[PDB]
Amino acid sequence: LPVTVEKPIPVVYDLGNLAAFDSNVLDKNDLDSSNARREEKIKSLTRDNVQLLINQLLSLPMKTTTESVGGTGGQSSVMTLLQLPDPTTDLPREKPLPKAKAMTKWEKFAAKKGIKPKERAGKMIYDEASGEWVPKWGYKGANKKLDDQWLIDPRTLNRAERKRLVKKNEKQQRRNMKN
Amino acid sequence: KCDLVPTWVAAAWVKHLSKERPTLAFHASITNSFGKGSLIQLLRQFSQLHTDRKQISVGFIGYPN
Amino acid sequence: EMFKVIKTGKSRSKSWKRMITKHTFVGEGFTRRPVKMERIIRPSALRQKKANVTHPELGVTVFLP
Amino acid sequence: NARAKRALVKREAKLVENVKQALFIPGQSCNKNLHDIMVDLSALKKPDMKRFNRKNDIHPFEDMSPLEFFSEKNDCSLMVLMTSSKKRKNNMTFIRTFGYKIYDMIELMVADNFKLLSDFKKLTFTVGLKPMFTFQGAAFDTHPVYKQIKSLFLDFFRGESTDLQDVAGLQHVISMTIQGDFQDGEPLPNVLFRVYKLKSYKSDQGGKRLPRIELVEIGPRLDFKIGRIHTPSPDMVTEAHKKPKQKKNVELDIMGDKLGRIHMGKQDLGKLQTRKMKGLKSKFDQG
Amino acid sequence: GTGKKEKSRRIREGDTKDGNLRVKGENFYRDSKRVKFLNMYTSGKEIRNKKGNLIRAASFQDST
Repeated sequence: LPVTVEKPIPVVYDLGNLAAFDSNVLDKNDLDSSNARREEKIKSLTRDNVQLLINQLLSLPMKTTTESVGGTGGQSSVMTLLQLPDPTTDLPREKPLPKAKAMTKWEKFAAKKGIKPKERAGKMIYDEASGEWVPKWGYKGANKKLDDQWLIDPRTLNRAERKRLVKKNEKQQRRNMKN
Repeated sequence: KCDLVPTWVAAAWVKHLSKERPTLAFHASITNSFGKGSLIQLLRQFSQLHTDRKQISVGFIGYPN
Repeated sequence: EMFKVIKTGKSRSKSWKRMITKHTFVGEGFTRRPVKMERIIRPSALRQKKANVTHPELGVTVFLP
Repeated sequence: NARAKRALVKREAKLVENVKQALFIPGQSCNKNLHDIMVDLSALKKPDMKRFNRKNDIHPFEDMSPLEFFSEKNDCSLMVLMTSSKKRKNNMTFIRTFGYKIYDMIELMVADNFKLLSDFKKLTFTVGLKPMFTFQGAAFDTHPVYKQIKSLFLDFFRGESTDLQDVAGLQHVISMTIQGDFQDGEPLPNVLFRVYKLKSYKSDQGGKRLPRIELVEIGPRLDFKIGRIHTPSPDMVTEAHKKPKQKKNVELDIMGDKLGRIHMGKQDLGKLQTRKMKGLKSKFDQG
Repeated sequence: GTGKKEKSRRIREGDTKDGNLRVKGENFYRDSKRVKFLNMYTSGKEIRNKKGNLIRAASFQDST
């Protein structure tokens, strides 16, 4: 029934990973495999550490919500969730930060010339002939008009020019990560 | 016109107006001013706060004289 | 038709400043940039803060910011 | 098909990195009991694990390339190697990769007194659950090998990092203690890994708020004899802790207003000379 | 002096590959964007020809 258990050296906490690091004095003669009171000793010691950890942890700030059960991706109104801090202990990352993506020559052009990047209004543009909104590109895009428009074949000429401009765009981009 | 009152009156007025609005004692004279440096520092901090806005305009308001 | 040309100078010889003749919503932290660097004039009278919006379904019109 | 495009994205580097998957590799010398510890410890890790099921001729201190290849092909960073020999009995070599090159070996041999999951009793418990850690022994904060093993086991078993925690899920603690305090020059006490399940009984000392908690041993009683260690190059360690990088006198006030504190200085009105004007001059006395 | 010709300055600060972009009045004292910004105080004047037609209208005046 005691819960306020203490020990001479204080315990540091990393509540972000739910860890408590003890730094008190341990004796070899209490822990080695000669001692058959080994497991009880270790269980008691780690019980004490867990007891302090939970004492700090339940005494955290904690948030509770008013959202119904059938909400979206969160906690329900009934359950009060402890709000954990960031992990104090510093641990090695898995991969280097993704900063390795470079900067291209179009961007230098757009920074020298007073270029402002376009707004993303959308794929659809007004086809003034047919009174519809036709997308610029993609599925029946407004650039695949001459392919089946009813007026050597000029249609194939457009298709070849357009396809080789696509080839050019890829050709230019694949030289940008050599920069 | 802070040079036309006793020192304690100026101090009392800055004490009482600072409770509402950050005030600054000042005696304006191109040769023998007082508070010129404090006002320069204050405006320069005000520019520091608006570093995103690259010109800061400071307008003066009061009675005519 | 949007923009009204404003002349400056003693002879009204410069004509770069532009004045919007239509109503504008100007934001919540707007300040007028200095007149020497101010091309697009948005007069304070034509700045609208609220518009009375009519709900089609509910049939009511309400003065909304 | 653009299913692959999603896979490359999930693998490639991120600002807030995913949970670190663990790979459990059995070497040529994987005896049955080592496969038992591997099953138990990997269970303690899952759902973030992969178990390879063939013998692998990998010696992690002579040719480190195959581990790098497996850390590439399986996105897993953490790895485990099953080895045993007349020199190193019931050995688990715990790998760590940064990028995909090696960040850490370590060589932990299991003493013969280990116990499995199946040697104990089990209560209600949920798999894939965030464990809480205790690390006894002062050497964890200071000693280089013990710092390495502490970071090793935290990084291994911390699972997914979170900021909001459900009190229902606080169901088991991982306990790791050093065999005993020691000085420099004495040989590196082996570390004791134990897993304990939590039980909370009411205790009316602090009130209804904080219960009294007592533990029940479940699972892998393990003792870890420390062996050879691969320490990361100091450049890799100083580059592996890069913060993702996502103000003076400016504070985000509650309710989200950017507020600037303005800081005017002193006003030494004593250095102000009031206008010595004719009224205040007592020389123009009257009377 | 060859060191104060504008081609020399372009060589010294490593902006030789940018000829297509270079505005008319760029010099040592004025970057390209400085030249464009100072062209503001002069702009707004439409260009008519001797025929009286519109080469182009003013900067923010357009009948389209």
